[PDB]
Amino acid sequence: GAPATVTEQGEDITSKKDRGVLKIVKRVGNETPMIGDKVYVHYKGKLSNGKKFDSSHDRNEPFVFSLGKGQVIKAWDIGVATMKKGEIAHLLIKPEYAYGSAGSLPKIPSNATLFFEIELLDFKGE
Ligand SMILES: COc1cc2cc(OC)c1OCC[C@@H](O)[C@@H](O)CCOC(=O)[C@@H]1CCCCN1C(=O)[C@H]2C1CCCCC1
Repeated sequence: GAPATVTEQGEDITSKKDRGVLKIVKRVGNETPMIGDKVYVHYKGKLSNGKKFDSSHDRNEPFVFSLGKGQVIKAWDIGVATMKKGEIAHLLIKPEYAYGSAGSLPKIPSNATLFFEIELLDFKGE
């Protein structure tokens, strides 16, 4: 499974090196975005328990947020900042970099591990 591939070989991109955010490049792109930059991605995500999914392709469009401004979970602010234009990466994320012990009830259970596929389409400035 894609999660498994991440857990065994994936790159630890956390500062603390605690394996809370792991990354596999699936496609190499072609500069990575700065804090405050406007980011454009396609993503799919899911809970480790296999009980919930979500995809940008549902909106049939890109997901957009401002990098590093805590508008998304910490894993994204860290993860997307490591990506180049064109890149597709998988991220496997422990709760400490997502919704923690409190979770986001009932959407995200307590202590949930998450997985995302992210394609970095572009990124503009403030
Ligand atoms: C916890 O709430 C959601 C989580 C997710 C998707 C949602 O809606 C499509 C959610 O409810 C709407 C709130 C959104 O504005 C945003 O605040 C969520 C922040 O989400 C994130 O930071 C991350 C990264 C960006 C994509 C969304 N993602 C999520 O955690 C999804 C989860 C992913 C696991 C499957 C369930 C939804």
